[PDB]
Amino acid sequence: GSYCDFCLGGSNMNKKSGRPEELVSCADCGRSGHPTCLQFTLNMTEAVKTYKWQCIECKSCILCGTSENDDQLLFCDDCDRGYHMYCLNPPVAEPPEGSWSCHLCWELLKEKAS
Amino acid sequence: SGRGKGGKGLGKGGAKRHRK
Ligand SMILES: [Zn+2]
Ligand SMILES: [Zn+2]
Ligand SMILES: [Zn+2]
Ligand SMILES: [Zn+2]
Repeated sequence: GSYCDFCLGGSNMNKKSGRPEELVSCADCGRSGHPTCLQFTLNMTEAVKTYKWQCIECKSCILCGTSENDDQLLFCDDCDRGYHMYCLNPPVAEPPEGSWSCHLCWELLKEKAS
Repeated sequence: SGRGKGGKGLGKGGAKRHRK
């Protein structure tokens, strides 16, 4: 049994606010979290509740999934796919170190169109 | 988010979050 590392309630409850939502546990730790307390975006929120929202610590790359440098890892808070900013297709050096979307989301982004 | 327990951190502000 997990819960938001920020309220420790239970998704349908934001305990610290007693309001409903939907946590996100780490597919490694189990540490759940409300995307509201996580500052996530919808797409993230929706993507992280279904697949492995490896807690930001286990987050690592997706282009490596090793954490390697983790000083470049770009955390797509649109699902949680970190990419050492020099792993991306348009690799950055600093630019969107935190936010920024990933490629799976993008190809899926463009796919969302039409 | 913003990584759990494991130290004190590396930042002293409030900008950006979630990394490790
Ligand atoms: Zn919460
Ligand atoms: Zn974890
Ligand atoms: Zn990488
Ligand atoms: Zn993504």
